[PDB]
Amino acid sequence: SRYSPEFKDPLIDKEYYRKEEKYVRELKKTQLIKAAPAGKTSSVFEDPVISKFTNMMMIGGNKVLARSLMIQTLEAVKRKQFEKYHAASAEEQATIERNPYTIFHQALKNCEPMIGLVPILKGGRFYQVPVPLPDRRRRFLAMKWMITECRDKKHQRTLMPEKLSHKLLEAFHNQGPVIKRKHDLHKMAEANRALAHYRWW
Amino acid sequence: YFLVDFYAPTAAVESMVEHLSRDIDVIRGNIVKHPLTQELKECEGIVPVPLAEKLYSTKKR
Amino acid sequence: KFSIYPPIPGEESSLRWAGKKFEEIPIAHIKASHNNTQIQVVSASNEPLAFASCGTEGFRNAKKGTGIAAQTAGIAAAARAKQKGVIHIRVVVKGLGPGRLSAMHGLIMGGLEVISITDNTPIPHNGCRPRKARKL
Amino acid sequence: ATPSLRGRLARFGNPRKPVLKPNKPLILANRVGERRREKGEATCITEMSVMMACWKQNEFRDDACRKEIQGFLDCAARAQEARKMRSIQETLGESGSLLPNKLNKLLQRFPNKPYL
Amino acid sequence: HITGLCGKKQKEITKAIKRAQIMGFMPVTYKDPAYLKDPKVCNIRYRE
Amino acid sequence: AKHLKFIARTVMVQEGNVESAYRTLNRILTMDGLIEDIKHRRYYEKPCCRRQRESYERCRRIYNMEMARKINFLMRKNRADPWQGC
RNA sequence: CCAGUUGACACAAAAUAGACUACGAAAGUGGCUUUAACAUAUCUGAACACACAAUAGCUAAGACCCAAACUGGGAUUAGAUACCCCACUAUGCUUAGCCCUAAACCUCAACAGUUCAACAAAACUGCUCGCCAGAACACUACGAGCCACAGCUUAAAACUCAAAGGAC
Ligand SMILES: [Mg+2]
Ligand SMILES: [Mg+2]
Ligand SMILES: [Mg+2]
Ligand SMILES: [Mg+2]
Ligand SMILES: [Mg+2]
Ligand SMILES: [Mg+2]
Ligand SMILES: [Mg+2]
Ligand SMILES: [Mg+2]
Ligand SMILES: [Zn+2]
Repeated sequence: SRYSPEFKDPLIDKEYYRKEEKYVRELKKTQLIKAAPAGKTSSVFEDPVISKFTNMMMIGGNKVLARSLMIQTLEAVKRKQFEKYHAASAEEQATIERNPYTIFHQALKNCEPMIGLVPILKGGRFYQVPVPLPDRRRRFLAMKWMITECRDKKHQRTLMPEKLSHKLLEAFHNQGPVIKRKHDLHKMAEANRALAHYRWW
Repeated sequence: YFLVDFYAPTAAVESMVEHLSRDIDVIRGNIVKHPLTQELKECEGIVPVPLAEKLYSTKKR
Repeated sequence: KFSIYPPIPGEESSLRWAGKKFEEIPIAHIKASHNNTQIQVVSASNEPLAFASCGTEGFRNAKKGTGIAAQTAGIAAAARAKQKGVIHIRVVVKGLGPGRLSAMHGLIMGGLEVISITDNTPIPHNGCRPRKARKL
Repeated sequence: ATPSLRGRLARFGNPRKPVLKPNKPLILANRVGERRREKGEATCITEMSVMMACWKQNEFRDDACRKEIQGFLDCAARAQEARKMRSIQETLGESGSLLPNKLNKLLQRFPNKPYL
Repeated sequence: HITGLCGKKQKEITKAIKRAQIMGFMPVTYKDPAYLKDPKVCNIRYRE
Repeated sequence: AKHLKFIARTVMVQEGNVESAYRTLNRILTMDGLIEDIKHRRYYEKPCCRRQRESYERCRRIYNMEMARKINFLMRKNRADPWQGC
């Protein structure tokens, strides 16, 4: 046990403190406080989705470089958008979108596997058991699929930022590798319309 | 369900049953002795059954 | 309020379901076998309405008599029946297996409503001595 | 009602047959039977079936079968909540049977006296 | 246990029931519908 | 075959709640005494094994009745600390 | 010529009562009707005898829903001649003959009466038929007897033993 049973983490929330509650505040005060970390700095730029994306992209414990590469890839995507809009052609703001929130929503929509797979044998033969999953597990699986697809590391020619940008642009328009993997998972789950009762939990 | 009471002899019930079974118009029917002839054994409800009257040895174990 | 007691056919069944007499509601035979489940909706005059068994689903093994597969087969049978006009039926269960309540739930999902849960399972009063005993 | 049991054991005075051959002595133990728990049932059957039907009608897109996938996810969340509620009630309130500890303590207060 | 009759009385009742079932004075696999007007004699557990 | 067709074992249903009618039919079958009969008829019950099954069933039933009587008799004591003397 | 309603529909037995101790010397016998009836108002009394007697196996008499040893195969282990499945011969049966076994164990003998080594069903008082007082050899050979011919009833002998055996 490297963590001491005395010291405890703090609470970084502060926007709500701008106007029962007093008792909760006194309780929070009467708590062995600790310092905040640098990697998971819960600041204004701490986006949970992008934070988890950078954490997964973290290699050798270099979250700084991961976040820098993520920001650079987003900037490159926006630069391609400008080339299609402002940089090269004339500003056509009526048929072009520069908001990555739409891409993030489309991903959350069409990149979530709603059926898990666990090899649960019964006697001496593995059987696929389609078991439902909650929202947290589904979002985690979606993020993991997106990240492991962006991190191909097998083309032996494409670079990390180029790979990420190309895969994101391919998955944006309701296609790409992540959505195809989701469709394959759905088909596999459909293929087991009877082997969905061998679950111990 | 016609009921024809009679006083047939002792060794004739099987013969009468066979004759009835031989008939075509008769569905079926077992010739049973008169029910009121059976003298009822005067019973008086259920008696209080006692508990177990010793079924195991007496040992501390 | 709705007597579950045996509704004899005597004068007269004063309960209609969308214009249907209890003595003429189409029958729905559902054989709930141990490792199989069949949905054979036989009409009153012995006519077809939804003979959708697990064999036509795709698998021909123990996957027949299960839960989700049985419910999907029941939903398909209910859809096929509604395509011909049935809705209300008198379920006639046969055998004990997973295709007992799952089939009824699937039929309800499709659209067919159950009015009576009849079961004509084989009850041999010490007649046909069943198969011998077996070990594991 | 408690049925008869005199002419059922092999005893000295008893001249009948032992129709009841208990494998263990008939002594009301100080404990009670334990209530079963856990069972591989895999709930969520109607929503699974309707989702399968929708996916059969359509393909595998989430924007097409949204009306059914939302209900499927809601039913999965409800099943998880019911599992949590059952796990909590296992220590708070038991449905059907009572806590075996209650009867255990009650019998401990006034245990059996077969050995006189 | 539920009906609450004696040994001899219950034996005679079941013997008469069996005789009626064999000869043909009572349905075997169901109850006579022409004589349903019967007060709550036994404690019918089913249907409460 | 020679008996009337649809009269017995006809548990009606209403209100679209087949679960209620299902449970009613289950209770009826259990109180009648045929579910276990069919379950044992699934295979051949040897006469020795059949007598052993009947004996065990009778013993368990007597024990359960005795336990239920004892519970109904002793369920009164369920307070906490009425005296508090010790 | 298989799965689901209905129509001429099993030479085997009856489910809830079976949550009843009921009847027999024992095994054993419960859906109904019957032909007859279970000795002893003193007890025990033959394995030199008389009556027999769960199932098991056989010779004919017909086959059955089902199963049916051995058998054929399927997946199976180095090996399966077994554990899962399909069908079957004698067979589970009666109509005619048997052989004469059992964990026939409730392993507590019958008659009248009273208040412990341990598991079990606490002890017995008076009388009576049978049996035993080491284990494998020994449900055996040799004799004797049997409608039984790889069978059955009693049944040993030499060698080895420092033992065999029941309860906790
Ligand atoms: Mg016969
Ligand atoms: Mg004998
Ligand atoms: Mg057969
Ligand atoms: Mg063999
Ligand atoms: Mg044969
Ligand atoms: Mg015996
Ligand atoms: Mg003597
Ligand atoms: Mg002797
Ligand atoms: Zn009575």
